[PDB]
Amino acid sequence: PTVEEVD
Amino acid sequence: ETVQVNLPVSLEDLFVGKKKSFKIGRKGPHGASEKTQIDIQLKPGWKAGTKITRKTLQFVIQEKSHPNFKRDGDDLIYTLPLSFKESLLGFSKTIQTIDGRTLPLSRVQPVQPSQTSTYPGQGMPTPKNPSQRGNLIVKYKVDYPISLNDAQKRAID
Amino acid sequence: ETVQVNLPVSLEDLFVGKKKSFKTQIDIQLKPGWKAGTKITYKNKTLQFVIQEKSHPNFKRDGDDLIYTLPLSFKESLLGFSKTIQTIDGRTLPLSRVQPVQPSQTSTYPGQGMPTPKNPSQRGNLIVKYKVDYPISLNDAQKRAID
Repeated sequence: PTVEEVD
Repeated sequence: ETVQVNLPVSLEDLFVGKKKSFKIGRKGPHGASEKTQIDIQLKPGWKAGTKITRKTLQFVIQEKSHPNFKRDGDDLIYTLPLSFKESLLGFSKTIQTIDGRTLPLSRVQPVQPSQTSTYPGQGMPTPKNPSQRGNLIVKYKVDYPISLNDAQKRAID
Repeated sequence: ETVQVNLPVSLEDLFVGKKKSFKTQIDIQLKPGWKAGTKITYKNKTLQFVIQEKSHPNFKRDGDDLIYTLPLSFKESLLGFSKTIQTIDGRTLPLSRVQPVQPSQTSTYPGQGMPTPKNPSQRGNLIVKYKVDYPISLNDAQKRAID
């Protein structure tokens, strides 16, 4: 489980 | 090594094959807390599940839940809900197509509980040959009033 | 080698674990809750039986569940009804309602499905869907009434 960060 | 990561994009994003780009967290030199900016090139039509690919990450494009369309490969279905009345007498709503255009929907005749209307070339593009799109299907879903009053029942004749 | 054979059955058979039969004479004891494609290997040319479930008159299977679609008329989809339906095990089940039905609704009837793959003691539900025959055109009279 990584950290998803939209953009 | 390669680890799978899900990437929820939007039907609209996939539609235009936008250069969606985001930052993701990882480790770094001698144990750390990073966030590396990645660039994903979507392509008009890309179906979810597709994947584009120190450490190594496996990305799987994922279709966010659209508030109006339910996708079927290259077809797009829109479920226009209908009041009991406008279900037998007619209605004149209006819907917004996947690409911004507004589409006038309208009847003056009863509609069958699942009766549909298909609009050619108005769906999602086809990955192989993208200059071709699937097509939009609009589904009428009639709404029944719960328990009905005396007048109501009497009237039904 | 090994040449598998298509073996058509009836949702009924698979239901009550029936012992079927049909140059040689074979005999298969259908376990309770076998679905399409359950392997039956009989050593010797090794014959293997692939299960096929013939279409069914009223039901459409979905896992441990059975799906039946009751056709209603316009009047009965709004004013209620009282129909029947022969369950898979044989008995008859009463389908009655007094309140209008959401054409798109689904009523669930527990233990009326098919025997689970684990312990046959358990059974999937029986799902009932509806096909309400709506008016096609309307007349001066009917119009006002709905209006």
